[PDB]
Amino acid sequence: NVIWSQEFDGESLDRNVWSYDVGGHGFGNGQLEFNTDRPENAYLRDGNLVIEARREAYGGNAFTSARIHTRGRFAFQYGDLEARIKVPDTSDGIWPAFWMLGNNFPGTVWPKCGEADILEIGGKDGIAKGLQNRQINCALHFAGVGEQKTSLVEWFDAPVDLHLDYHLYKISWTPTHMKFFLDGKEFGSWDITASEMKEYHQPFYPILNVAVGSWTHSYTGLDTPEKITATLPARMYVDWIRLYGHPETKLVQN
Ligand SMILES: [Ca+2]
Ligand SMILES: [Ca+2]
Repeated sequence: NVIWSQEFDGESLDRNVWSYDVGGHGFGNGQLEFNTDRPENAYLRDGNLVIEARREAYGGNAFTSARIHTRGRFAFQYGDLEARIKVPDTSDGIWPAFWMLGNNFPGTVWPKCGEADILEIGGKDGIAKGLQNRQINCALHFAGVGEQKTSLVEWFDAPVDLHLDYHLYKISWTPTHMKFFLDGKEFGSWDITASEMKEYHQPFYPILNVAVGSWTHSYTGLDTPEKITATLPARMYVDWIRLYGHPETKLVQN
């Protein structure tokens, strides 16, 4: 029961749904890319959203990409949100993500707003073990007991090379759980009923981005332009994002 979707069929990204996060300040992870609002980094073509990371001097950084979200235009609480994505070869450097934030961000500060990562790929462990094209994770980031940052992470070694084709990346979100799926199969699950997880019973909005690098202590382990070996340009193809409604779903389209 699709009740909301972006099919990415047009010639340009719909600014009446999408907003750009612009900057090269590192986004609290020591990221190297400058996320721009230009057509070179986010464009539509052949029924796809393309987010393109490039090795390119821009704004004082050595890479450009894009980070887009629907805050203010689309949010929901409970439902199945799924995206058909072909990720780029991450081959040491590239850090794509499909994730969500609570709809009270940024007024409510992170992570009290709550966060759910549906797909992340390109981690340091994946690099260390030669599983760059296979190892993924989902995650919950929130204010736990005593209102302090808590992180729950579930890793999964995918069976096939994910950058070779489109796959379906989904969250199933109910009043009791958040579950995460690859091609219909569950690889993560958490109960969200506990007193410290009330942040996960409000509307959330989706985010899509392709980051380049991080601090060494952060996701990729690769903190300088010279340590980025990945094939650039790197393109993430999104065929669509669809919300399958539940009885309890609330839609926010203001
Ligand atoms: Ca499409
Ligand atoms: Ca909490």
